[PDB]
Amino acid sequence: QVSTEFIPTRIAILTVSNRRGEEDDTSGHYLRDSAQEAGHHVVDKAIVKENRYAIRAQVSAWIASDDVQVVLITGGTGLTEGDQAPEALLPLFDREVEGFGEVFRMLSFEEIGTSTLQSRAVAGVANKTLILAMPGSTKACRTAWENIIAPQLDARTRPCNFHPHLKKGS
Amino acid sequence: SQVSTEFIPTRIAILTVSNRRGEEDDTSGHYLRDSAQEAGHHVVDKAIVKENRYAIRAQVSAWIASDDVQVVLITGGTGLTEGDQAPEALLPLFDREVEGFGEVFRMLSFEEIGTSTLQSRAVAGVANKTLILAMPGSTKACRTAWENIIAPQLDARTRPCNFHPHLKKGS
Repeated sequence: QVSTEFIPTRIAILTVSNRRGEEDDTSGHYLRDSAQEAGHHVVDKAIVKENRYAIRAQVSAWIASDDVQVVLITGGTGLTEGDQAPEALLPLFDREVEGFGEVFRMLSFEEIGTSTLQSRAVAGVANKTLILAMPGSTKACRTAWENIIAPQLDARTRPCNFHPHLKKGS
Repeated sequence: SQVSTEFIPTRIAILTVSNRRGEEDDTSGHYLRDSAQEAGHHVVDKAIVKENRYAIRAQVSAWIASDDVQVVLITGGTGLTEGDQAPEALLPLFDREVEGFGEVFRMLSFEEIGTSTLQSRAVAGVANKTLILAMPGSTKACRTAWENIIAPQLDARTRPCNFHPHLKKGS
């Protein structure tokens, strides 16, 4: 249930962008730096285009892996044709974690108001791999990381958190 | 529409879904590989995975997204128990279902093996212009599917129409 100690988790980070490469992947860099600073282990990282098959390929590999416990995705949750992260990912879930999108939208409403409507953040679990998909904006990633994700990936957080139920290595 | 005068090879990946069988035991996958090669197609990849939806999704997703794989042939895991996961793995990955494959296969199978046909759930779909055909683990079932359904539809010469015009173009 609740650990006396912090327990590093193994995290993979996906950026979904048509144009950004590693050089200007500001949100992916933020997430990687923030995860490492908190003491987690970023075991893999990729950037893919706004393509549902590319996303499914990379996320399916991490879902099936022995080592990846958490997947963070940034980008592709918007409302236009090319935004495909929810379309890609929802079919891969065993269960949806409805609380992630809801709390994210609640906290975002406070920070950016009605613009919260323009994103479709979503989370789920597949093969005991937690999948968290958030907007491409670094500001959004910060809100999600600081206020939702980091707390829930800390095995000490009360009354409960993800740790006990993440995929065991092996 | 669209019929070719010449045979045009397709690029095929073959998946066997089995807990126990390794390559030496893999009669159906060998059958599909050999039949595809004999017909002139190129088998560009082959894998064996356990009866695990995630392993199936990882491999089939890689092939869907690939530049080269136009057709995925899967054998195994279409039965009616808890451990058979091929349809459950695959259906969520499809853009569209190819309803005629399962239906024609079941017609042919009922004639061949009778009511035992009910014990399998053959299914096909397309994803990213990649044709995915999932058939039972038995070699007899693979022969019936290949000879009477799949080979003709993968032959660009087949009238009145076939898959060729619409499979994923190479880069």
